[PDB]
Amino acid sequence: HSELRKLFYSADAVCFDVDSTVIREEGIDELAKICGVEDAVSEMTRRAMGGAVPFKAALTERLALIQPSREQVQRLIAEQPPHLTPGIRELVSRLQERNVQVFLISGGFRSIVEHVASKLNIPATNVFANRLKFYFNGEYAGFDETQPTAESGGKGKVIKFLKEKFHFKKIIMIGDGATDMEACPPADAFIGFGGNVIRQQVKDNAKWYITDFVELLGELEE
Amino acid sequence: HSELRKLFYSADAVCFDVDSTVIREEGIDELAKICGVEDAVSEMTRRAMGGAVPFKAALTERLALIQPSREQVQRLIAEQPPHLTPGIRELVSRLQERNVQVFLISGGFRSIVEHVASKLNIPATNVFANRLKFYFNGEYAGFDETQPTAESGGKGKVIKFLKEKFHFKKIIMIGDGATDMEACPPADAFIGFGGNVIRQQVKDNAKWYITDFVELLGELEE
Repeated sequence: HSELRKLFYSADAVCFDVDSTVIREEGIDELAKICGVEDAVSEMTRRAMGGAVPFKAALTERLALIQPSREQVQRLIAEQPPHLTPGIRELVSRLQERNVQVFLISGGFRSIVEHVASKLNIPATNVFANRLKFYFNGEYAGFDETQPTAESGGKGKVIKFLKEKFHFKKIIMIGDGATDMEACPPADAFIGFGGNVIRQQVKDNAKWYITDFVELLGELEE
Repeated sequence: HSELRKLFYSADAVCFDVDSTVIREEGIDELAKICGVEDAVSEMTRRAMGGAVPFKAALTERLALIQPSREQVQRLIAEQPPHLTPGIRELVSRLQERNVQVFLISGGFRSIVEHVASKLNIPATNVFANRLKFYFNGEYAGFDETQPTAESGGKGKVIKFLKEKFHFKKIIMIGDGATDMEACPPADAFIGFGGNVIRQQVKDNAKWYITDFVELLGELEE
């Protein structure tokens, strides 16, 4: 490697997804374990490796199986399961003094990915996670179907939604798997993360890879 | 009272309609007010006159403009704007005691009628109404579109489900409008109330019509 200094310098805006990337654990699964469907959803997710049934589809099932209450989601952010990864926190901290815009694009729910984006001074207007719906009686009522990250290609769309609006110069994407690596083309660049989860799909096969921000906080601290 | 004696006990169950009958106040017009959007609404309810039901979409437009929040309605419920009709907080009990099962029926949000029930000692299982949806933030999302009271003539689609399920063979519906009377052919005996609103299209055309409620309770007292 040699293009990690300038590459990460000529940047104008960078963004990464929450699940297993900016957060150690998985929102959906950490949200199911609170119920009793951990085993189900977890397998329901990993079985959804590639384009095997669009995202929107599997999202409803996996969610219909869960049926989370506002109370539940309100007490998760209370037991604050989302844990930041060893690096990230700072990596973006010093990235804000550089004016370089930072973003969060996860298949998760802002109901949560928003609390995460707080430990990091990232305004909510820079978050992109489908939303959860509830009844005044505090009971699962589905999710917002008009959310770009609700179905496949979602992540790579929100990015473009950003270029045809912010006219950026260098936009980088960092995910913990090809499950969203295919967004580099829309964007201006990508980095596969693997500190919490590897997956060959991104491991050996991915330009500018990485594992654990710390094990790259140096080339950055340089 | 000529032959109304048969009705009112010696019946089975009497489903009351809340808007304009069990409560003087309006279910939605009252909400559009705490939403800072009354008159805005008070002009949509104009050309959309009775007998003509674009409905559902008519309710979605009307709610689309109000956009209530779990908090906003919460503050309304906490302000208890609804005022039950004089002879109800007492007459409702005058049938339950006689082991008669009373039911509240509406198309104006369950978040309200539930308290209406709870403040009338009417079971929570005997309240059918529309359900609004909110986001974690509490913003407006929509409403249950499967709920019976969603589409036109739903007043009956339920008055009929309450039969194939509980069986009553003698159920009465207390209403004030043509939609309350329109559930009669599907239901049993219908009594029109007008202690809040008259609505000629149902007064001089529907059999059995009482002006006040106390002029029905203070009768079987001797």
